[PDB]
Amino acid sequence: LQIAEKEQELLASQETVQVLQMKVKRLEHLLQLKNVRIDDLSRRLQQA
Amino acid sequence: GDPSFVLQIAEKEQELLASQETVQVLQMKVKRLEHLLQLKNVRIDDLSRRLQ
Repeated sequence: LQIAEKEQELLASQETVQVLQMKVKRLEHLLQLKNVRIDDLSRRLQQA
Repeated sequence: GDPSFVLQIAEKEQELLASQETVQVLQMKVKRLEHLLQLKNVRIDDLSRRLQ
């Protein structure tokens, strides 16, 4: 059907969404890692 | 009869549209997260230089 085609287009999109959601989650972990590096470097600067 | 089918396909097309826009917004969120990361890398390089 028309509906079989529309449901297959949506499934492909819903999986594209799922991978983008995991990429955002990994980017958010990176940012947390970068905040720790900043706090490390900043503390070691206060040792001046 | 056929009006049920007009509505069924309208529903399926609206579910797909919502997904295709969810994709579009996640793509913009990734772009914003990438800008943040670049900003954090510059702060790290600033702080690091000032440590030398």
